[PDB]
Amino acid sequence: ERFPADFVWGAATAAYQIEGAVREDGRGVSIWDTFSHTPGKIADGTTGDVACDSYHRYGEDIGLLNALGMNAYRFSIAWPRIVPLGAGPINQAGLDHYSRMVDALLGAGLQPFVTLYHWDLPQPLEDRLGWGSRATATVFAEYADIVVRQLGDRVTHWATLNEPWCSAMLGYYLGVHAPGHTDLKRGLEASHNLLLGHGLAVQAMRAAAPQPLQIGIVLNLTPTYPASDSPEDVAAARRFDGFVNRWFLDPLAGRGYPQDMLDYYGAAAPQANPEDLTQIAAPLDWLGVNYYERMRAVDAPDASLPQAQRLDDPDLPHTADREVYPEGLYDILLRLHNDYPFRPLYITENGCALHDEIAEDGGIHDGQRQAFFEAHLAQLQRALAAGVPLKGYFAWSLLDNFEWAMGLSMRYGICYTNFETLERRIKDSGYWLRDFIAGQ
Repeated sequence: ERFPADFVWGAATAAYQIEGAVREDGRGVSIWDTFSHTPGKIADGTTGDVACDSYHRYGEDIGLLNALGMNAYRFSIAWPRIVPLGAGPINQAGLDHYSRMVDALLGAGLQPFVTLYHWDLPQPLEDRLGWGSRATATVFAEYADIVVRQLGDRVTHWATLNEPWCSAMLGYYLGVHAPGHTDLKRGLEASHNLLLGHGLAVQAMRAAAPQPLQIGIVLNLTPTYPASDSPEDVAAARRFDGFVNRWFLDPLAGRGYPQDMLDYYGAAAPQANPEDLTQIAAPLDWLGVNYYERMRAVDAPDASLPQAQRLDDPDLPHTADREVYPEGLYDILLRLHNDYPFRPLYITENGCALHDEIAEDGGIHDGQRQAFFEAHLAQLQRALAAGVPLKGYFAWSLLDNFEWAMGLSMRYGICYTNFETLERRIKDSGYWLRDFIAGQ
């Protein structure tokens, strides 16, 4: 029942989801500014123009982290504030802002865990094909160099990318995220250039750092299970597992792209010369796992690639947007520990969305979210007992925020955000986490 004494306990956010202040202090335009201002792309007509106003109110966010007794904060730096043209001169005012914020976090006893790329690509780079162009990978590494030079005296733990599968597949193939393209070949090309950017950035950061850094990447991983043992359903599960998980894990581990997926994608697969694969496999100091859900797969030959459909289980709990399956967290961690070389591991996101409301008493009675945390934390204890080298846990999210294509309508916070007044309030599940952590 006890976690290690030095375990990292945090909450996580991303810059475009919380900051607002989209035109302040020289910030450039990102693909998400363009996309959210495009009619019909966001479910509720909202944008990130204001969001939680955390560019101005980060002190309130620090107050919440302190009230919860956390010891770390995972947040992202907005590339458009640092290099507004994507490739070009730096904006010193952007770096100064994050320097102050880091000092405020350290002054409060909170370790910063910084994500460099959490989806807010500068629009000028997208005008030159975005992640469809190798040049974007090069200039991403330049941005990483710039930020580490100025903040790496104080921040040791850095992640290059958050969820490249989403950036590539939701942004360039399925069209539901920015920039909103709908082309498989472009999505797979983007996946390669994201991984190449990661590898180039790791090398650049190590050369630029004023002290040794602990560099990782953050992947969303979905444990996949066949709905039956038929050859068709087992193959569907392998395809889905390749599509989401192995496509990214294998090249990072020095194993190339998985051959079964290369065969399946055929001519749409990217051209990956061996020089690139060597860069992609740059050694990492940790891996971040974002865990939300499993996939129970059935063969779906008429469906779109990867021709696998989810088989809902109505007997399991559901949140506002997902099925709850805590045991999948144990399964995926054991798989990583046994089958892949990455260690140590952090859970860089885990959380749930509910239709939260303020009750008459003023609290938010989010019992399902409390139960969600309790069940997932129990699975971490099981993983630790099996020898998995897990070093921390970050709840998604510190506060309700702009949840991408769902807008302000999907509340994932442990703190409730009133989007009209910008007041934050701790939900009951946040008080449960506070008290659980204090007991550790």
